[PDB]
Amino acid sequence: IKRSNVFAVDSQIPTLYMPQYISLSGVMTNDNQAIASFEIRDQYITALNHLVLSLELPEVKGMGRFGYVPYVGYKCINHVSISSCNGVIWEIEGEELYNNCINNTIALKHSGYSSELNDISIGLTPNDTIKEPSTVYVYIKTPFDVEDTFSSLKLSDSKITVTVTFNPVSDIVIRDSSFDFETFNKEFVYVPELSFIGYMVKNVQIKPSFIEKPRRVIGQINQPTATVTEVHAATSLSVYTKPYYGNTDNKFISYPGYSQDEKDYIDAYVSRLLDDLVIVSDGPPTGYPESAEIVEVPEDGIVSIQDADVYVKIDNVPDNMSVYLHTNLLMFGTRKNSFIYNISKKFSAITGTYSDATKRTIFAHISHSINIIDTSIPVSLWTSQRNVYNGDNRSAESKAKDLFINDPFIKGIDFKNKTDIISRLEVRFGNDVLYSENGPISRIYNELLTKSNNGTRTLTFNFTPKIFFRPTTITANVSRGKDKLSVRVVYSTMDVNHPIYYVQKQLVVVCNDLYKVSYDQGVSITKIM
Amino acid sequence: IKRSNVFAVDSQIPTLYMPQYISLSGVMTNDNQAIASFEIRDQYITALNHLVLSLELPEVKGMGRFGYVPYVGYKCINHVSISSCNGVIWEIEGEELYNNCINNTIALKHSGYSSELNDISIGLTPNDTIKEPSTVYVYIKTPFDVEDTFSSLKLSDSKITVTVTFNPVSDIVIRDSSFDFETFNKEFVYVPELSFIGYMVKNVQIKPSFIEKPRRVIGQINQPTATVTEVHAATSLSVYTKPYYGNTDNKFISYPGYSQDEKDYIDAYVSRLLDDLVIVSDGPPTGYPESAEIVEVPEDGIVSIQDADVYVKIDNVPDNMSVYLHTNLLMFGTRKNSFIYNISKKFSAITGTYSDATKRTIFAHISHSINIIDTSIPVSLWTSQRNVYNGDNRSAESKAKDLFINDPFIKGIDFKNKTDIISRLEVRFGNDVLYSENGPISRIYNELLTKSNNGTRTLTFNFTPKIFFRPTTITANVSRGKDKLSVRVVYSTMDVNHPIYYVQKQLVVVCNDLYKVSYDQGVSITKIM
Amino acid sequence: IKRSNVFAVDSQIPTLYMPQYISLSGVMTNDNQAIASFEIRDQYITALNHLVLSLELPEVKGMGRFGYVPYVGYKCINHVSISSCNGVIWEIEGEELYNNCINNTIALKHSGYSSELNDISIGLTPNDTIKEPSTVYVYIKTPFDVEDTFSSLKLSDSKITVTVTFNPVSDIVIRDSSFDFETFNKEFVYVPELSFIGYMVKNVQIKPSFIEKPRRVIGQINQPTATVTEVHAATSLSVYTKPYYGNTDNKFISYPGYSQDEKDYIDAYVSRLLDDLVIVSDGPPTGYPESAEIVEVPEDGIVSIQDADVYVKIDNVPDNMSVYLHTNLLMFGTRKNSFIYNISKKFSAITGTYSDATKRTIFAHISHSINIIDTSIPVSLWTSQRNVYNGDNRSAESKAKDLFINDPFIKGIDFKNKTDIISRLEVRFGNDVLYSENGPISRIYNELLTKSNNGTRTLTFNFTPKIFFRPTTITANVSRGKDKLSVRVVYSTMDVNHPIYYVQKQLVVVCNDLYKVSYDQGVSITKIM
Repeated sequence: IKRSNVFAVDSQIPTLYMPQYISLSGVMTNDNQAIASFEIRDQYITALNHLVLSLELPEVKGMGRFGYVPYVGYKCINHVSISSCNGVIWEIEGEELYNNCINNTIALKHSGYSSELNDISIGLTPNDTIKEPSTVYVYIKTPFDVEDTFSSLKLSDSKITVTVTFNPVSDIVIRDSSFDFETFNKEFVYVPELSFIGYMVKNVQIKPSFIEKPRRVIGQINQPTATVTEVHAATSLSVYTKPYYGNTDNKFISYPGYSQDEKDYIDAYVSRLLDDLVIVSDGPPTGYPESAEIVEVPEDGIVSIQDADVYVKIDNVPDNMSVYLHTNLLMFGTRKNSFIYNISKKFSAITGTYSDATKRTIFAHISHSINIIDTSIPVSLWTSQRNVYNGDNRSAESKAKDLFINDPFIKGIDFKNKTDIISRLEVRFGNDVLYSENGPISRIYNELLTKSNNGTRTLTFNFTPKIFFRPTTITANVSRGKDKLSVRVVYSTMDVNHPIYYVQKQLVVVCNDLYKVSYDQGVSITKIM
Repeated sequence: IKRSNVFAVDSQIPTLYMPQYISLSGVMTNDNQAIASFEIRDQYITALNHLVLSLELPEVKGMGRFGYVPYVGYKCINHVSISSCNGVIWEIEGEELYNNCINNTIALKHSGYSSELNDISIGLTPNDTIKEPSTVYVYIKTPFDVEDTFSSLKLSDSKITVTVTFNPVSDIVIRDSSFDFETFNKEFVYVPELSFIGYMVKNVQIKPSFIEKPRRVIGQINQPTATVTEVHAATSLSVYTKPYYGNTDNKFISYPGYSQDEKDYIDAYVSRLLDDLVIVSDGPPTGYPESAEIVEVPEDGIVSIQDADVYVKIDNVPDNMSVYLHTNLLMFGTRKNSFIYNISKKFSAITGTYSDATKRTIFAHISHSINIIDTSIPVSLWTSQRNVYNGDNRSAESKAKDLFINDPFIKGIDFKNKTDIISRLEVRFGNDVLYSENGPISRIYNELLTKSNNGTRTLTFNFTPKIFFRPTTITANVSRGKDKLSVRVVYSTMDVNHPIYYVQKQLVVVCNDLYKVSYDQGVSITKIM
Repeated sequence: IKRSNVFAVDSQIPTLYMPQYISLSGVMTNDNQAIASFEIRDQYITALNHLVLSLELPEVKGMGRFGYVPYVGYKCINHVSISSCNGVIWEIEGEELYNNCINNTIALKHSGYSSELNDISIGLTPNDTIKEPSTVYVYIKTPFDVEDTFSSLKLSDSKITVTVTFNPVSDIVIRDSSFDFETFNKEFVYVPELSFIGYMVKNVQIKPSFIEKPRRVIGQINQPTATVTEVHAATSLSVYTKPYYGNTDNKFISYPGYSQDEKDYIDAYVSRLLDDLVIVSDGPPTGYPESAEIVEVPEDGIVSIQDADVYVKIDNVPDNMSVYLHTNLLMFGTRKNSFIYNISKKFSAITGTYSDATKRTIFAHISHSINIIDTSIPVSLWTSQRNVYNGDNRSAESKAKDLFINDPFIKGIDFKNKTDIISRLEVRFGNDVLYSENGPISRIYNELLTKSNNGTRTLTFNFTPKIFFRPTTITANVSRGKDKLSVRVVYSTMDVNHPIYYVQKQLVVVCNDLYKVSYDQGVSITKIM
């Protein structure tokens, strides 16, 4: 019995090298999209990987409510490209980069995720500081990071250029109307610095490698189809939907800030609704539109709103004041005398205590049925032409606290991507059906295999180890016409009298193509056919 | 100096294959245990792994309090078996499957763990919907998943059958007496679908492999011994205890629902006790049994309960009402005039405010010594024959809110498996002592080595990589009689006047046997001797 | 096309061995530092790894406030050494051991991290039990654990000695002045037990290996320099700063106990300040020093404190009482009529309700600007000679609740190591500059590469797999004088009128040297040159 020794190893002497952390400042150029270019030319840098982008956010002064989106560093990136003299080596969109890093909690934390950055801070005077200057770090994960020095990008005596395109500053900022965003936008400038790990290698022996480069296709607005052409060697395919808020002003009622659970979203929304829902006043409350229906709460504390009973009990109400309930705070309906969507009927029990000192109701326990979709409705959709009612019956004070939100990486139709609006998915390679499903079993598989919490519907064709094998791909057959991937979905049917029915959707299809990387005459890549 | 190249690899071309996600519907057969069978016969399916079971839970309508246990998908599974024409290939119990997946947070989340499923929802009218229809996904982790395609189950032109046995629906449901469980049970049916990843391989070269199959032995009620016979090649051995609630009605006072921390359990329990503990009333409170001792709280706010001082201060008590304290809410004792277990004496400070509108006391800060064992006591044990007192002096209203809980995967004597009731463990291989310990150092080691939070006392005999080596086992010596593993424990001594002393216990011993998998004449396994 | 089989393996038969868990009691010897020695001499133990130290903490009785620091098991360890007959094989400081385990959440949990151990418990009578006896487990991670049996420490027929030096018990205890620490210290004794996994190997074939041993250098108080000499083969270098609280009594105002988030620290601090900040009294509040400035809150609820407006609104104040605000609770300043640091001016809105029953103010919402540095100020620094004011104007009651905290593993100048006090870092190998940076990009890299949340500024020179290659090092050139590593930093500039400016700092430099491990004539190590 010849036995393999599992208590000792014969240590290999590795290639002689020395690593170094290297920072570079960029050249910035500019609706004038901001672009940073970083030039890497150094004869003693043989390979590199682990790119990190530094961004200095400035001091924010003035009046209004201002905050940064979570993961602001990732969300300010529109596009990243690595090139040489022979053309582009590897590139990615900001959405797909953020997708690839969504499971790296450390990287997400470094890119800007804290109370200081992401709470909605309030400025009271034109000289009040709303945010202090800060620095975020964006880990640009590339295929050259999977196996450390084995997968690194070798600079075969070539000059490597890294180009970063930035999103407009309105994408990364949550603000109210009181904040002077025009001035802020005129003054804001991205200040980037690029870091990487370089390797000074002694007598490097270079071999050709393989690289996967994502390619992204967005369908037209509300179409259930998208197609990616010229597919010859794909390792994976993923499909998801994005909301198109272009038909709105991008104003929402609430945003939970640094708290990012579904419960947190719902709590912020309910908190914003309670100030206009239950009113303690001397006589009929004033300052609400004519369409508002404010009723007094009887001695039994129960108000009926057409099949719905709301239980209101407030402590310490003065003897000259009564408790009032808003029975149609937000209303939606497409036909005049049919079903109505009423945000007031989603409450069952409201208790609290009136404060004589601050003249407010401090709410204690609330029983309600608000979900994430309601927190995700845009304010424009409550008052669209299709609504036969006056949708928004809130006070002017609460109307003034709505927030502009322009986050570019939102999936689905809600902030959490919690509702699945795809009820059937079909993929075709050429004309034949490659995959079909009704439930999200492919998303279950993507999450199980990548150990992620925010998976998408994904067909993965590669199950081999990463760089020590050539990746397994679905291969084209141009003779039989199998050279394109077509995706058709069936959207989940929503009620025509729910405002979320009118959020516009786009289908996104991402394809990972296989490329050969060769190192004769500098660095170059060729698409595998 | 010959140096190993650590900056380049020679990529191997792997076996030509194509993966595919495959779903199957089953054949259901039926105290009529429900059994689902899934048949896999497909000539182009060469291998498979990554089994996922889909379960559609129906709409739940009616009155009462209803909820699902956490991880309902895992808890509805009694047994899973994979077979071919030559017999069983691999099988497992539901408890051990859940044990093997306890460290996979993604899988646990997919099997049904959310507020919507696990809050105890309340139905008010016979047409109220308590739960909406939902789908859960149970990842059935098999030994064929450890190394992706290397460890996959090859179908040597054989038909593979997957059989799932389900637990009764009462195991996965938390309910009160007001819910119509008889009708619910008559109507509930499991609707399962089986998914796996199949591989269509071109010219597969098959080699024999090794597989570990768990074998489970449960000792008799309250015996400190269990033995597993016919042990010839075990890779690991684990020991834990389970509570036997068969001598009870399985009713408990509280359950925290979706919150699953120890603090959450304790908070739910204290919340259920406070409504009968402190009473604001006009005169001596009514509606309590004769054995209740309700005393008025003096001006200093301190009530003495035999060496115990409770500090009660309630704000806003009306002038016609007084504050009362329940001094023997739950009581236990075995001898008439000796030590008594009194749930009231476990409180030291109770403060709150009376609400005139809702006629309740809203409690603020509470100081207490309630632990997890108290939340884990069954209501039947408070009123057993051995209790010389009337144990339960609660109001009928609170008595009506007790929950039936029949969770099948509970370990220890509390819901969290927090108390260790094993004070000494001894394992014998044959007649010789193989292992001995007093503290839980083997559980510490199991958690450290498996990177788990819910480890058990485990002897692992294998420290070699998984599939690239033959596993290391403890080998039998039938000549010397070393062919069985005997386990004897010494239980921690509990006080005879604590009700948890009378919870019945079973010892569970799990043994992982090594099997050879061969592929001539289809798939077959043979026990290593 | 020769294809590598990725669906089958040729299983290797490994070395024949049998593992066993082994516990040992020690020999304890003793300002009399406690030292435990464990002797391992057993002919059938061929290798070992995975050391775990058991510690029994006793019952704590008496009066006062008492608690254990988080991770008490790690914090009681001063030094660990593994030796043979040829000298020390491997050793480490307690700080660096805890650093190496900071990312192992399971190990941190096992070493003592729970509400029961880490809440500040209160003893009321001299016989009250503050803490029950408990056992913690400290995983002593060694280089012999990285690759299981491949990296294990082989005992070439040698006797191995493990020696543990313990910190004084005052390092692991958080206490007030009311606790009798002199008696506690006279009675406390460490009771340790050592566990490891031993391997009984049949015909072991031993080969020489490599090991990295940390070496630690602490700079002098407040010097921005430190140097590690005799550096010939280092795999990594890390730099951080520690606070020196020797010029204080180590008393702080608050400690959050088991809650260990920055928000938790701030909340505990604000809670301790509110009792003296806002006072509901009949007339000017009494019991405060003469330097206190207590003003009555006007009808509009706004008090001005030199450019700062505090909004105070308390409900249910009796008609004979008024609301008062402490305008200089904690004050600091170095010049008589210049800038002042006033803890009262860091509040903007204070609301709450007075309780007539308990005669206290129960605070509801608070708006403030307290940060982690304020919670990290020592009480001695408020009343130093450099303060031209009476710094601490709190009541005697709150002064009596300050806690002694002597935690030995604190980094930076705050409890969370959140503020970076290093604005520039330079490393020199010999006289040449090896590395330079202004921001913490090296800490970003350390966290990204080690997947940690508490990284330090680190230069790592090794990117090769751990034990199957010889590690890559930065190599000395004694001819050119490159045989020492010098570190110089520039500290962040703090305001001279902030008390945190006067916390003393030490620079810590840790170097990982490469050693050869050989097994002829027992175990021995030699420093690589």
